[PDB]
Amino acid sequence: IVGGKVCPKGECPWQVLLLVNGAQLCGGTLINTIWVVSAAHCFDKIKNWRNLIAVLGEHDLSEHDGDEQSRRVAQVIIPSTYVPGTTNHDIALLRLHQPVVLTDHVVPLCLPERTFSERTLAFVRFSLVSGWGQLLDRGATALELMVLNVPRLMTQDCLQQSRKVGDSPNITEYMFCAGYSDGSKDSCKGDSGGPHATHYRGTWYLTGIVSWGQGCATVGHFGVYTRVSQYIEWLQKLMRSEPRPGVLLRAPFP
Amino acid sequence: ICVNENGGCEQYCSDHTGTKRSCRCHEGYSLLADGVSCTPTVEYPCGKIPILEKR
Ligand SMILES: COc1ccc(-c2ccc(C(=O)N[C@H](CO)C(C)(C)C)cc2C(=O)O)c(C(=O)Nc2ccc(C(=N)N)cc2)n1
Ligand SMILES: COc1ccc(-c2ccc(C(=O)N[C@H](CO)C(C)(C)C)cc2C(=O)O)c(C(=O)Nc2ccc(C(=N)N)cc2)n1
Ligand SMILES: [Ca+2]
Repeated sequence: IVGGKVCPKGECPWQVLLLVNGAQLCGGTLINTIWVVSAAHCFDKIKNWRNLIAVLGEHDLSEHDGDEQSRRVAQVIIPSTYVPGTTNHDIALLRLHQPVVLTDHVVPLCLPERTFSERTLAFVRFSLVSGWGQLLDRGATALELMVLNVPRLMTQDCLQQSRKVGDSPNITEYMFCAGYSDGSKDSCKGDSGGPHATHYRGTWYLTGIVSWGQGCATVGHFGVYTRVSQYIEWLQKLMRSEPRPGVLLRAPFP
Repeated sequence: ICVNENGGCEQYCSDHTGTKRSCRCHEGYSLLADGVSCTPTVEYPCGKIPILEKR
């Protein structure tokens, strides 16, 4: 996270840390005791699926305070429409091997209904993005969980307000822009998979997933997030399914 | 009704045949007698921050 602040311990209780052989991989969002939403691109380079760990209740990476809960990942579900090495359909649904225990430090974020997310949540201007990603473009990552408030843009406005690059990914209907074009604030590498959480009448909801962007806080650019509202039905159906051997599961989308 | 101001619902909104509207709540919540508000039924409902809720 670039230009954010430390999320006070317990204020981002749905934040997940994903680890591969103990090393920082990506973020994620807890949506119930068993399920975590992350970005499909986080898993493009995974060789041994058994080395993937999800950590809940984490705050400061340099210390353990006993509020952390570690789980093995029993399943990584990715839409059939996602192509490794590309940006579209950047979502993954993770099944934890054993449920996490809900506590003051471990709470799921609400996965909203599609209609409510499209008709109401899509019009809330500001939403929170969080993670232990790079604090700066080409910089060191954060030791304490960071959080940033970002405004959402309509795709037409994002394209109008953005600098043209060339070989730049298209912003699809499965994405949205959020952030600032002045070089001050953005989500960054290592934040991928983490929540873009929207407040509405006292409750927080999952609206986006940190997905991609031109560098980090690059002048003339905005962060790009997976538009979670497009995947509600896909996610709900899979959460009702029985697990299958072999961690990686490609599931038809729609 | 649901298209404008979330049909007055705190959470989920369902339009019906005619001028009828049903508000609904996520799991771990129940709809109050006002037919719009949602109150937690569990200790750890989704989307609420316990340390901030406990003040
Ligand atoms: C948090 O704990 C650690 C522990 C060790 C390292 C680390 C530092 C230097 C190096 C490294 O390449 N060192 C060489 C000498 O072997 C230098 C020439 C840079 C000194 C390797 C690693 C590693 O992760 O294996 C790091 C660390 O910063 N690693 C790291 C790995 C990959 C990327 C990337 N994909 N761009 C970015 C950063 N972090
Ligand atoms: C869309 O597909 C991919 C594929 C891979 C990456 C990626 C590449 C290297 C690294 C990286 O350097 N990782 C090291 C360890 O290897 C960290 C120490 C930062 C975790 C991280 C990521 C990531 O997933 O965030 C990314 C990628 O860098 N994502 C990304 C997300 C948000 C922004 C922004 N809002 N400005 C910018 C970039 N995207
Ligand atoms: Ca486990």
